[PDB]
Amino acid sequence: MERIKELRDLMSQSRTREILTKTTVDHMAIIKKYTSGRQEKNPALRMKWMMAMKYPITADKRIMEMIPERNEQRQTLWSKTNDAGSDRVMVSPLAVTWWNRNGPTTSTVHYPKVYKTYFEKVERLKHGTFGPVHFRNQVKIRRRVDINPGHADLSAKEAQDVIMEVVFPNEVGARILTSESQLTITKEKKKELQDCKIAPLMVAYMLERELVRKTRFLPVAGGTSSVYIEVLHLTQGTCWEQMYTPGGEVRNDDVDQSLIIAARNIVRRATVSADPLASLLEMCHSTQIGGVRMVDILRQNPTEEQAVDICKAAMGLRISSSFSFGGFTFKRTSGSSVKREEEVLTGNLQTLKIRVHEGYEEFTMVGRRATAILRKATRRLIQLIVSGKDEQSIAEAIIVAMVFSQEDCMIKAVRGDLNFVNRANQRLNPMHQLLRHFQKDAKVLFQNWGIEPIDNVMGMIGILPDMTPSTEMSLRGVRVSKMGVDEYSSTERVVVSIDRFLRVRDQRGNVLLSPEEVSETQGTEKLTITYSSSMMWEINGPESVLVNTYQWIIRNWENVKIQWSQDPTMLYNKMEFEPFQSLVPKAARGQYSGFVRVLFQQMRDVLGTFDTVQIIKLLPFAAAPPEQSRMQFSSLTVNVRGSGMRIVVRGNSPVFNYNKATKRLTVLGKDAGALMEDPDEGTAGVESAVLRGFLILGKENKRYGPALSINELSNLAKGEKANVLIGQGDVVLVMKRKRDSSILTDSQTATKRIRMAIN
Amino acid sequence: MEMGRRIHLELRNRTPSDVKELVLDNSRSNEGKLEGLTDEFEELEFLSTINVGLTSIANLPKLNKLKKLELSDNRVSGGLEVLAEKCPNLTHLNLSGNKIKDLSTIEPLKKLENLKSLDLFNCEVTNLNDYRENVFKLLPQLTYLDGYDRDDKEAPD
Amino acid sequence: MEDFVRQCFNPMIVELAEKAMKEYGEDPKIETNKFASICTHLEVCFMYSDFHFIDERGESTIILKHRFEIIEGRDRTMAWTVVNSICNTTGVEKPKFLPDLYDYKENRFIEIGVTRREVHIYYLEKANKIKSEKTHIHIFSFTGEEMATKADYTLDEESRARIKTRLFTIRQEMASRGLWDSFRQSERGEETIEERFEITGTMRRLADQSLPPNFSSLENFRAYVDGFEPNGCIEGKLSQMSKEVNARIEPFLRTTPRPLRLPDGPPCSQRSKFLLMDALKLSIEDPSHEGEGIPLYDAIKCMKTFFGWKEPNIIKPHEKGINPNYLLTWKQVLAELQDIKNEEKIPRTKNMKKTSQLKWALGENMAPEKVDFEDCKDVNDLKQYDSDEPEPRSLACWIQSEFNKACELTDSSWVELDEIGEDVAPIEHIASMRRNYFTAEVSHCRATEYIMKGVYINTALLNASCAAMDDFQLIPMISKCITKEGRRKTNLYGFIIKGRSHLRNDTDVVNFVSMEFSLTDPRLEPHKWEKYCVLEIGDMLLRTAVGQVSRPMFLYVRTNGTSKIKMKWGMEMRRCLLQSLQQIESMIEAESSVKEKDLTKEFFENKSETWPIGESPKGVEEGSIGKVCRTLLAKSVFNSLYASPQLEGFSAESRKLLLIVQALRDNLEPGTFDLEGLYEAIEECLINDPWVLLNASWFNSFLTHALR
Amino acid sequence: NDTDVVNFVSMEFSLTDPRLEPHKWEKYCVLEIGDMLLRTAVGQVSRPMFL
Amino acid sequence: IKCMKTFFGWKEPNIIKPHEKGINPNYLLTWKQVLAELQDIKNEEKIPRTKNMKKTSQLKWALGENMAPEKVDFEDCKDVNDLKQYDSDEPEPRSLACWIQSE
Repeated sequence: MERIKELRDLMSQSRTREILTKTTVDHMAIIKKYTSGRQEKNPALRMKWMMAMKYPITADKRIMEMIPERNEQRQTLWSKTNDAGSDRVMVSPLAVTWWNRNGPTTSTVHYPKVYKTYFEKVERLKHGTFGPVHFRNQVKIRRRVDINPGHADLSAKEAQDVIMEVVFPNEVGARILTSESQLTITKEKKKELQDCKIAPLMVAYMLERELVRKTRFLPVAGGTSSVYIEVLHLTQGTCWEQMYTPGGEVRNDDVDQSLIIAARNIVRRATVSADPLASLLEMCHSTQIGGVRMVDILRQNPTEEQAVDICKAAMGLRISSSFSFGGFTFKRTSGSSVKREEEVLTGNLQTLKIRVHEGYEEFTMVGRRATAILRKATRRLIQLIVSGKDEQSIAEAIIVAMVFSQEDCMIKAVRGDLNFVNRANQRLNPMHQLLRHFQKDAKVLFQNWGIEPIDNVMGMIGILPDMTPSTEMSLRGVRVSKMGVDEYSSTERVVVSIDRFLRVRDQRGNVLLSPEEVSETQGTEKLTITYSSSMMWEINGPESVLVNTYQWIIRNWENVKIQWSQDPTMLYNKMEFEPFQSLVPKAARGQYSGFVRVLFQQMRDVLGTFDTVQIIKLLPFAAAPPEQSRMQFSSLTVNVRGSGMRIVVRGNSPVFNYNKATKRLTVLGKDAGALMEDPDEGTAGVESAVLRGFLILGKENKRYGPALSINELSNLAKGEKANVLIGQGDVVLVMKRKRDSSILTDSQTATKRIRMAIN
Repeated sequence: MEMGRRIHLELRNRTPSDVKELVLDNSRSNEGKLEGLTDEFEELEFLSTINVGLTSIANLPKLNKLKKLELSDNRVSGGLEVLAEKCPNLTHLNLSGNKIKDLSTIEPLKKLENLKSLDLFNCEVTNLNDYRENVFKLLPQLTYLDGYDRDDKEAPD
Repeated sequence: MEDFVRQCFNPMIVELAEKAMKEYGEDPKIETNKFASICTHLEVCFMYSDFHFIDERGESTIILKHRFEIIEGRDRTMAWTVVNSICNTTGVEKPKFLPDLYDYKENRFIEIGVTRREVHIYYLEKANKIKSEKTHIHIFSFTGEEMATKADYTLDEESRARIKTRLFTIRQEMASRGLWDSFRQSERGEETIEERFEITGTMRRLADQSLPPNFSSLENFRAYVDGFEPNGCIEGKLSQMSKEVNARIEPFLRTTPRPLRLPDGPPCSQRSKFLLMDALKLSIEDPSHEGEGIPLYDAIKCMKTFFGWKEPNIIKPHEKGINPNYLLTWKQVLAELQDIKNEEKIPRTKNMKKTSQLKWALGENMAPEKVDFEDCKDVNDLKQYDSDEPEPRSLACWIQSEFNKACELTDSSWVELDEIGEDVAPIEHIASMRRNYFTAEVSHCRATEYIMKGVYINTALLNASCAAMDDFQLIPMISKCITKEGRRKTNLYGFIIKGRSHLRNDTDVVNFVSMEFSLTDPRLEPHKWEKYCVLEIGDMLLRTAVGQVSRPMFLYVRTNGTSKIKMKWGMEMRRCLLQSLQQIESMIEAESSVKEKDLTKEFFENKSETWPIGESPKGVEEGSIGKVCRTLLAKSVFNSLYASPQLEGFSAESRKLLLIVQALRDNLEPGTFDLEGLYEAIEECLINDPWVLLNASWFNSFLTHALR
Repeated sequence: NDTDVVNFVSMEFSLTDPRLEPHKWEKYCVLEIGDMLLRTAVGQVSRPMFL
Repeated sequence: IKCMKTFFGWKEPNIIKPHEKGINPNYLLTWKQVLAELQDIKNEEKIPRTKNMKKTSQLKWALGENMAPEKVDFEDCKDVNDLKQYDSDEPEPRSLACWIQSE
C-alpha cells in the first residue's frame, strides 16, 4: 500500500534509514522542530498579494473526481498542478464556493456536540438580560479570573488522557492500560461521538478546549464569575457600565469548602495528637472527597489557607511566604525584621508572652473588602494606608493592621481581660486575643492612639477616630485612599521548615504558620467525605457518621458478604461498627441486634431470595449483645442529634434511600455511593467493554501469536496472555488480571514496617 | 430491551412457577399490548410494570395469586373487566400517572372485594370535585386512597 | 525532577531516601539523580516483599510472617545486626556484602537492582562485584526486562508483572517529563554521579583573560568574591571621586526656554505621492452605461464627458528629466485611449506597447552595471556612494495651506463604511449614536477624500502588479462618491502607468509614472513642483458670478516608485479614521466621568463649548467639536502621507520638552540638568521635511503662548 | 405613597410536575430542589419536590 | 427554621421549567443563598427577631433592582428612537383553559 511503499522508499536511502533506526520515538517530536523552510514575515501583505492570483488555495488530489474542471460559465475551478513540497493540487476560491453551493450534503449532528463550548456561549448570550447604563468613575481592581465556563477543571495530563482514550482508542499509552479509574466523562464522550466523521485532530483539540481550565490577570470592576468575564468588554468601561446577566447555566462547585473543612478538622485533631506529622499524613493518604482521594485535590487545587498550607509543609511542597491574618492575605514587600521574644503587661494587668518584629518592614494586605499597605519600624507604627468599599471594612482592616504592628502604645490602651479561648478550649495566642478584643471595642484606643494634622493633597483623605473622612487631621500614620489600590502582583514561594507542632518556620529561624491561626468555624459538607483512619470521627457527628459507616460497609462489600455467608459472628463483632451503636439507644440495641440476627438466620436458611440492599441496610444493627425478643420490628430507631430517625426494614426510608432505576444509594440526602451490579443474576460482566486492567509481561514474545490491536483485546479469555501494541508502536506481552487488587495498596505494609523501624 | 427478554432475565433460569415478585421496569411492549406473560405464572405475588409503553391491560393472564399489581407511569385506558375477572384477588393496586377519563371507566374495579388500597395520581379523574369521596362511595371495599384513608391518615404497611 | 520524585512516589519512601542519603552528608536539592535512584531502589524493594506471607504449613501465600524480609531500608548497624541474626538462626553464610532482601521460604539473601541500561550487563557487574554464589541476584529494567540466576524468579508471574509495569510507567512518565535521558545517563556501572560541567582548555584561558586588572585566574577571582564583605567601598569611592562628577539641577522657570531654530535654505518642495489640494476630477454623476464597474470603462466614460483637448506643451519643466519624452507619454496615452474607444471591444485591462518614452519614463534599464571592484579599481572617478548631508530647506507656506484645505468639508460623502449587527444593549445604542455623529462630522471632510483616493490607487496598483507581471498596465485613478442628491458619482483624478512588476522582496520598488489633472499654475510657486512635469493639456470653463470663464487645465506628470510595503501602508490609510476618534471619545468620556452622565449630545449638538485649535492675528482661535474632529483626522492622514524618520525623531525628542513645560505650568517646580542637550537633540531632526518644519513652527507658537 | 409598589421574590414548594400543563406556568421558574418519600399501596415511593 | 429541619430530601437545585422571558440562573443562585443564610443563622447563638439578607448581585437581579429603569426629565431623553408611551395596549386574547376549573 501507499504508506508501506513510502516507508520502503525512505529506508532505501542511507540517511533516511539512519535517522529512522537511530532516533527513538521518545525524541520524535525533537526532529519535528527541525524545519528547513522559512516563516513568512508580515503574512497580511502576503495574503493580500496571494488573493490576486488565479489559484491561491491548495486542495487534495481527490478533488479531481468530485468538482468538475469548469463550471457553467467555464471558469477554471482547479488546475492540473501540484504544490511546492507535496501533491496538493491547486484550486481557486471558485472551487470552495462551488463546493458549498453544489457539493454533496451530510448531517452535522455531531457538530453541536463537538463544539459545545461555542454553542454554550451562543445560548448564554441568547438568554441574557440587560439594564440601564450608569456613568461614573470606574475602579477596576486587577486580579486573576477564569476564562472558559463549562470546564471540568481537570489537569492538562488528565485531559490528554481522556482525549487519547476517546478519539485514539487503540493508541493509548501504557498508563491507561495500567489504570483503573475509567472516568465517567470518558465513557460519556465515547458514547456521544460514536459515528463522527470530523477530523480526529479537531475533535481532540475541541475536547481539550472544553475540559481544561484557564486563568487570566484582568482589571474587573463587577462580577468575577467565569460567565461574567466572557462579556467583560460589554459590561465595564472607563466611564460607563452595563447591567448584564448571562442566561445559561452556572457550574459553581463546592469542593473547595469541603477541602477547607477537611484540612481544618485534620489540623484541629492532630495538634493535640502525639505525632501530628505521621498521623496527618496517614489521614490524607486514606481519605476520599466525593469519590476522589484528597491527595489529588491537594496537588491540583490552588487553595491558600493556614490548614492546607501547614498540610503541604508537612507533606513537603512549596507554599506562599505569607500568612492570612485577620481575614486578609498579607505579603512582605520591602525591608527586613528580626523576631524577638518579650513579656508585655497590658492595661488590664495581664502579662502576655509575645514575639515582636523589630525592623523597618513593609507589608501589603489584600482582604475580601479592602486593600492596605503598612510601613512599620522597630515596635513603631510609621505609615498605614487603607482603601475599602465600606467603613466597616476600613475599620476591621485598620484594627488588623494595628494589632499586627504590636506597638507599645496600644498595650497601655487595652481595656478588659484578654482570656479568649477557641471553641476547642485551647488557649489562644496573645495577638489573636488582642485582635478579638479590639474587634469588640476600640473607641478607647482610638481616643488614646495618636492625633496629628496632615497636609491636604488630591487622591487621599484623612480619618478621624470615629471613622469619618477628614482632610485637615487624622491619626498617626493612618490614611485612606479615595481610589482603589491594586492587589499584590506576585507571590514568593520558598523552602520552609515544619516542626512536629505544625508550626512552619522560615529558613531564617522565624515562624510562618501556626494551627492557632486557623479559624475554628464549622461548615457543612456539600459533598460526602469518607475516612479510613483511626477513631477520628470527633467533629463528624451522627449525620455524616451514618454515611461514613455505609460507605465503609460498601467499600468492603465482597469481604463483608463472604464473612456473612461463612462467619457472621466475627463480622458482627467488628470494631468499625462501634459508633453506629452509640447512636442507637442503649435500652433497645439488644432487641434490634437480635431481630436482625434472626432475620439473617432466616435469610441464610432460605435460598433464591437474596437481597443485597436489605443486608447492607441492616448489617450495622447486628453488633450488640443479641437479647432474644419476639416482637416483629418494622422501624428501627436511629438517634440523629436528638431526633429519632427510623429505618423501614422493607422499602426505602429517608435515612436510607436506594433508587433501583439508577441503582444509587444515599443516606439522609447526602451521597453515599452505588452498587456493583446490573443483571438480576449476580454477575458484573455486562459492561461497555471497559478496556482496563491489563498487566504487561516484558517485551514481545513470538510463541503467544501474532500481535493484536488494543481494540480487539476484548476477545481475550480470562487470564489469557497475548501480544498487543501499546503506546505509539510498542509491542508488549500483556495478560488479564486474576487477583482483584490494584497498585495503590502496594508498599503500604512495608511503608508502615519501615516507619516503625526508623522511629 | 423488550418484554420477553426482560421476563426471561427476571426468571433467572428458573421455571415460571416459583416467582413471588416480578420487576418489569423501563421495558417495552409491541403494539401497546401485554406479551410474554402466560398462565404458567401461578406463584407471582408482587408485580410491577413502570414505563412499559402498554396501551391497555388486555393480555394479562390469570395470575390468581396476583395481589400487588402496579401499572404506573403508563397510558393504560379502556375497560377494566379483564382485570376484574382474570385476577379477582387483587389487594393493592397502583395506577398513578395513567390516562383515565372519569369514574364510568373506573367502575369495574368495584368487583374486586379485596382491594384494600387503590392509588391514583396525576390523572384526569382526580381533577373532579370531591374525587376522593366519590371514589370511596364507588369502591366501599377500598380503605386507603392515594395512600390515605377516608379520614386522611397515612397507611402503614 | 525532584518535584516529580516527590509527587510520584509514596512520601514515606521519599523520607526514607532522604534519611539514607543524609547519612552520607548529601543534600537532595544539589543532587537529585542519586535521590531518584534511591527512591526507585526503595520502591522496588518494598514492592518485592509485599503481598507475600508464610502459611500454616510453611507454603507461600499471597495476601502470619512475611516471606521476604527487607534489609536495604535500614541503617548500617541495624542491617548488619539483622543479617547476623538471620545467619545465626537459620545457619546462613555471611555474604561478602550487604544484601537487600531475605527470602524465608528458600532461606537465602537476594540482592535486587533496577538498571537503566541492559539487564545482562548489570547482572554481570553485580556478579563480579559480589564474588559469591550464596547470594541470589534479581535485576529489573525500566524497559520491561529482568534477569536472575538460573531464571529461578522467586515471585509468581503476577508480582513480576506488577514490578515490570510499575517501572515501565515510571519510565514513560519520566520520558514525557523530559528527564529520562539524564536519568539513564547518570547511571555509570553501579553508581549514580552528579552532573558535571567543568571549564577546561580554551574557556580556561579565556576566563583567565576576562578578569579585572588586579586578578590573574578565575579561581583567584572566585575566592576573592566569596570572601568579600561590604566595608564602605562605595563610601570611600564617593569620598575619592571629584565633585565635578555630579548631577546639578538647573532651575526651569518661565524664562529659560527658547524657540526651536529651523534650518535655513530654499523653500521646501512638495513630495506627496499624489496631488492633494490642486487636483481636478472628471465626473460622471450616474454610471449607468453598459459594462459598468470596470475601471477602464468608467475612465473612458469620464474622458468622453470633457472637451478641450489642445496640443500640450511643457509648462514647468522636469529640471532633471527629458520633458519631450513625458509629452510623448501623454500623447501615447491619449492616442491609445482614442484607439480603444474606436475598437468597441474594451477589455477589462489595457496593456501599453513598450516605447522609448515609456521605457525611459519608468526608469527601465537606467542603472549602472555591477562590476568587481578590483577590475575597475584603477578608475580615478571611483568613489564611495554619495551619502552627504541632505540639503537644508526652509518652511514654505504651501504646507500650511494644504493642511488648512485638508481640515475642511466637501460637497459629497467620501466614506461608505459597511454594516454591523443590530443594536440591542443600551450601550450598543449609545455607541451607535456616537459613531453616527462622528461619521456625519467627518463623512465629507477632505482628508476622507484623500483616504479613499489613495486606497483605490494602491489597491488597483497592487492588483495589476500581481496580475500583470511583465506588462505596462494603464491604471486610471478613479474614485466613487455620494452627492448631496444621493447619486453614485464617479470621479477621474488622472492615470497611472506601472513599469515592470517582477517584485520579490517587500522593499524592492516598482517604478510608475502618474499623470494627474489639475487647474493650478505651477509657475506661481515653482519650488513646490520641482519634481513634476506640467503640460497645459486643455481649457475648462469654470462657473462664477461673472459667467463661464475659461481657465487652463494642466496635467502634472511625475515619475515615482512604490514598494509592496508602501502599497500596503497606503491601503491601511483608512485606519487613520479610528485614530481621530480615539482622541475625542476619551475627552468625551473624561467629562462624563466628571459629570456622571452622558455628554454625546451636549458636545456633538451643543456647538457652544470650544477648544483652542489654531492661531490668527487677533490671537488664539477656538473651535467646536467638529473643527477638532476634522483637524485631528487631517493630522493623522497627513502623517500617513508625509511619514518620515525625522518626523518621529522630532516627536519623540519634543515630547520631553512638552512634558517639562507642562510640569512647570502645573506649578511643580521642574528642573533639568543639560537642557541644551535636549534642545540640540530636538533641533537635529529638522532638515528638509515640510511636515516636520511645520510641526516645529507649531511647537514654537505653542511655547510662545504657554510661556506668557 | 400608598400605591408605591414593593418588589419581592417568592419561592413556593410544590409536588406538581410543571411539564403536564406548562402553559399554566409562564411567569414562574421551576427548580427541582429535592425528593420526597410518599406512602402508597406499593410502599414509600420517591417523587421530585419542585420549587 | 424548625419546619425546614423536618425535611432531609434536599438535592442540588436545577431548573426543569425555566422562565422563558426572565432570569433563570439568578433564581437558582438566590435560592442557594437562602439555604446558606439559613444554615449560617443555625450556626448563630443570639439570633435576633429577624435577619436581613445581605445585598448580592443575584438578589438584586431576582428582585429587579438592577432591572429598574432610572429617572430622568423628559428634556434629556426626548431624542430617543424607541421612546414611547407606556404599553397601554389591550392584552392579547387567551383561550379558556381547564386548569381554572380544577382550581
